[PDB]
Amino acid sequence: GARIGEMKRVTKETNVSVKINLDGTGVADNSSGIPFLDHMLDQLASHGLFDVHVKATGDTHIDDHHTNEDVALAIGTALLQALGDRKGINRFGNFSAPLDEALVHVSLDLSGRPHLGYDLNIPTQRVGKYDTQLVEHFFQSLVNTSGMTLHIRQFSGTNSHHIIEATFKAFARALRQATEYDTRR
Amino acid sequence: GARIGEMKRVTKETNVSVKINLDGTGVADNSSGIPFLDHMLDQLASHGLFDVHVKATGDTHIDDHHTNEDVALAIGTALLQALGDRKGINRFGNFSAPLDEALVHVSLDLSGRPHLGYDLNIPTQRVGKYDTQLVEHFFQSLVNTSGMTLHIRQFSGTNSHHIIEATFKAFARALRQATEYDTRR
Amino acid sequence: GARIGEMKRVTKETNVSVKINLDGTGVADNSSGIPFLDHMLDQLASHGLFDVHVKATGDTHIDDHHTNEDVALAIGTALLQALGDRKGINRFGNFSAPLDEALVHVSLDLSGRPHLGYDLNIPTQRVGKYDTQLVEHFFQSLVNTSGMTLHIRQFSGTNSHHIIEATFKAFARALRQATEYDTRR
Amino acid sequence: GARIGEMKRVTKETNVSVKINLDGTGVADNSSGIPFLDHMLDQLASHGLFDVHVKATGDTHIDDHHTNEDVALAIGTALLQALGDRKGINRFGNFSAPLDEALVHVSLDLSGRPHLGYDLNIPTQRVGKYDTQLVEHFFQSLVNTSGMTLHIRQFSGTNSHHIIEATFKAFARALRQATEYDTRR
Amino acid sequence: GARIGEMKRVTKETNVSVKINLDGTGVADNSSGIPFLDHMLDQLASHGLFDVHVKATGDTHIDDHHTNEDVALAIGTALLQALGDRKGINRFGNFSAPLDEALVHVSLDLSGRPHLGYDLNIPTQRVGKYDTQLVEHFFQSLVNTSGMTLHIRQFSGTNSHHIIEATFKAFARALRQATEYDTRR
Amino acid sequence: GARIGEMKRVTKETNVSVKINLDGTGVADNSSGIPFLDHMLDQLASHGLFDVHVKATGDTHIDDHHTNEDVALAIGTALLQALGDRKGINRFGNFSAPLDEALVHVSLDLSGRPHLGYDLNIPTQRVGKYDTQLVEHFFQSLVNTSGMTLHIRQFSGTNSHHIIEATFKAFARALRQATEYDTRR
Ligand SMILES: [Mn+2]
Ligand SMILES: [Mn+2]
Ligand SMILES: [Mn+2]
Ligand SMILES: [Mn+2]
Ligand SMILES: [Mn+2]
Ligand SMILES: [Mn+2]
Ligand SMILES: [Mn+2]
Ligand SMILES: [Mn+2]
Ligand SMILES: [Mn+2]
Ligand SMILES: [Mn+2]
Ligand SMILES: [Mn+2]
Ligand SMILES: [Mn+2]
Ligand SMILES: [Mn+2]
Ligand SMILES: [Mn+2]
Ligand code: NA
Ligand code: NA
Ligand code: NA
Repeated sequence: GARIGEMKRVTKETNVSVKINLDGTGVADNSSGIPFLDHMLDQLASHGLFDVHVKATGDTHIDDHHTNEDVALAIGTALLQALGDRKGINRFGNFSAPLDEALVHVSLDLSGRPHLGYDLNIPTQRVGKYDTQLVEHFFQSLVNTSGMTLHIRQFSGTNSHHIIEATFKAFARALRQATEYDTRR
Repeated sequence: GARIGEMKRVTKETNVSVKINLDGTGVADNSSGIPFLDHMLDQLASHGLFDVHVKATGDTHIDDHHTNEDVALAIGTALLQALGDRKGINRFGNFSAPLDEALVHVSLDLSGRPHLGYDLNIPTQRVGKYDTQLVEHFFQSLVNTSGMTLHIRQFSGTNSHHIIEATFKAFARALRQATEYDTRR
Repeated sequence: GARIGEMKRVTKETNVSVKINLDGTGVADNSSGIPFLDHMLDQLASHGLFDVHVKATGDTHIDDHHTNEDVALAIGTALLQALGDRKGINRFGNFSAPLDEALVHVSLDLSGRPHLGYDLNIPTQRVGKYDTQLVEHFFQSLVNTSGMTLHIRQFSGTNSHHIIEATFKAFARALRQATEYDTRR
Repeated sequence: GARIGEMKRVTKETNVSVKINLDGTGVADNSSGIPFLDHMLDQLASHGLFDVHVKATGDTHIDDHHTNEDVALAIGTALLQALGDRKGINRFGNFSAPLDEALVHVSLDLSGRPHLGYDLNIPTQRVGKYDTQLVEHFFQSLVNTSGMTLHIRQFSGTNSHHIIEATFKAFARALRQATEYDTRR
Repeated sequence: GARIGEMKRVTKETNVSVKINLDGTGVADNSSGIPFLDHMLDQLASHGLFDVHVKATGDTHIDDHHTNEDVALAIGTALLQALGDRKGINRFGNFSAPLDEALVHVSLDLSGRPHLGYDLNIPTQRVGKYDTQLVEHFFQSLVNTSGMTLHIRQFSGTNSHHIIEATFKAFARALRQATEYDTRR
Repeated sequence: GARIGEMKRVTKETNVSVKINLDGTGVADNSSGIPFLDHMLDQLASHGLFDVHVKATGDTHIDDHHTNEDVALAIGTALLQALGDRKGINRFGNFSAPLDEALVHVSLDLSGRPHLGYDLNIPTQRVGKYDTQLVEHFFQSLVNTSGMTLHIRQFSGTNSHHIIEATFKAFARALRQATEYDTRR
């Protein structure tokens, strides 16, 4: 059976629905209210081969912060539920993903203990309309509800879009590795 | 057949017995006379899926140095014997293992040529009763008798226990990769 | 209607049992297997007016790390259970506690989002047999399971025992304020 | 069917013939007119398990530059042709290869967009008769005709031969990974 | 006609008995109450070919300082008595002893004038339970009662046990050379 | 009962045959395919009074590296065989050899534990056709197969030929002292 986690949460500020299939085929279905975040969540599907369904509405007239945060929290919760007892999985994941001049390494452990190590140098404040401070907050919130150990280290990159997209590719491939089953155990 | 190496050696200072199964199931059986080293040798089993049997007695009333050294030498010798002609194996191993804020990369080659590259920053002198200088000596001695190329690089970490434990996890997973058989060749 | 939380957790490394009364009278009953942590948990009772009961055994022959962590994890969970729906409480707590030359400020929010801001300068590595790296790990683990926002800032201090004890007094008094009921709410 | 690419090109300066089998068994057949480059192309076969056939003649009486360049261009073209529509492959490759004191990480993406990130510190100007400036030009030209994203980062090394050879091992193993088929998709 | 010196001194703090044979065969019988010093005194015997017998009890419940000092004072006196009129001996001794990464040079003159030039950089405070400040005090006390000119210079070394042990190997070999007879004289 | 070691090793890269007599008369018979290494191996014979016989062919059309390494590896193994059980030997050797403006100290121990401490500053890249990076590789490979502790320290020198030759003279004289018998043992 496919490991599926879902979370729905409605607050005064946001309305969030997420479903994730750890054993998916790369189905991307992301409409967070934040177009650049949808593009990044798409990478999680096509590079991690997860099925990622995110539908969010929120107070984006204020800014994208609350939506960005609640989507990440909900994804963390869904990821945690889909993992179940976590028996038999690789648990650790590693990947360095280039995107042209950008190169980001992600190392993670599905440990049950939240920690974010974040070392990105994003040189512009907006990619499209997306506030680039929200990248760090996305991953911080995600590790907080999933209980993940997550390290993101930038080795190269000047274009903010490239840097952020490379981060999500490496994250997706590291998370795919960590969630996959260890054939020897 | 399982690739098993054993070494027994008795000196004036130490009495060392080691057995390693490269094709194990993660059986940990470590009583080196150094409780913190036993914990680290346990990681070698649970994360490398080796079967690791270490029984040592020694002149720990002086300090843990001679025991620490002779255990490492013996493990290196057992690892070398279990490897045999080394035909068909991956030979190289790579892994970055986080432990909370700690992150250590290990890259190794079962080359037949000993070399230790060691770049850890352990900020305290004792973890429990374990002298933290012995970590470097453990790996130096191990590479010396096994003929291993070994690189240990710390990217992150403040807690000495975390740093050392992350080193052993990454080592175990890199060594597992290097000792496993390459299915294409 | 006293707010009581309890947590038992047994692992291969530790056996931990904790009970905390947010509306206590300062009853301390702490036997963690780490005498200096017991002294600090006693401070939590007498300065926060909590009833704190901690009974733990663990692999202290390796070092104090696993016990220290699992005790803090359990206290964090017990604290979360005792808080219930969190209706009517002050939620925020603030206190600056001097201890002779030491002065530590604690600012915290029972927010549901874990974060530790930690800025202590403990100039020695051992207080008694207690590894001073474990202080930061204690609060980090506690915030992780309680979902607390916690900021610890040293304004003064040279004696390690003083710095750490001032931290626990300030934490105890800040948490007391936060868990107390807002009379206007 | 095996993914085979071939390129032949004759200019006033050079006569180049290359054939590559992405699904090979490690057959090395390299006679570029540059003995040290042949040794490096051999690594591509034995460590990448490609079948690599290179036969070049050229104006080496001037220097090795034109031959070095045209061999790399031709390899890039052959690699591109063998890849075809690139459906189903891993596409990304990662490897850190030690050679004694040397350690080089290679991260690559078969993206269709050429880019070389090159960070090697080769401390001598000649390895044998091979001008060490040609290493960078080899990879630059190769990425140019294959459309590859390629990052080469030196973490360690003092012997120029070791550094260069470690680069080619890591490249071969990263390229093997990138060209291999993803079993899940 | 073997040169044997012997000192016995009982104080409120320690009870010390030492016997040294300059023309010995390496018989070690050292029980100073300080295990690490015993290990070092054993090196004095096997590397200098002295017969070294040290028996001591002392207020080690305070620390090892008084025992360490009084043992060193007693050996120096015994060494002085064994040397007699010092006629015919080499008088000067020189040796550089490696111990793995450590390298210590000892140059000495059995001059009748005490002087210690001491240039060791011991990076940890305890080897086992042995306070590494006691190394300098040992040699300072020994030169004071023997009337020796002694220079100890560290050229290399990171492991504290190695540095100290290389120091005693080089001292023993330099002292052996200095106490041996000059055949032309 | 002369102590003689021999080693033949044939690889696809090199064909190496070495014979060494620890109790020789300085007979040199060196044809390694590297004329400058031959000159240095002649120094080993005349200054150490070893009989040194080296016959090698190899892929010197690539560069001198593989030949240089395999010759040193073989000499190290032959040296180890000739040493036998190592009973009665001095084991340690020390020598400072001037050559005009050059001055190099060699300190070594036939310990069974490989370590190279290497501190030479060779200011040119080629002595004749000999790549000066290969000097360090020669001694590193030799210590690895002989199990020698070896420290090489340049105190003076500007001419590369002088620096390297002084190194071989000091090494030859130090190894002679170490392999000679301790008359008192
Ligand atoms: Mn807000
Ligand atoms: Mn926020
Ligand atoms: Mn994009
Ligand atoms: Mn040692
Ligand atoms: Mn642990
Ligand atoms: Mn921990
Ligand atoms: Mn107190
Ligand atoms: Mn040109
Ligand atoms: Mn060009
Ligand atoms: Mn090579
Ligand atoms: Mn004193
Ligand atoms: Mn020792
Ligand atoms: Mn080499
Ligand atoms: Mn010459
Ligand atoms: Na979308
Ligand atoms: Na155990
Ligand atoms: Na060839």
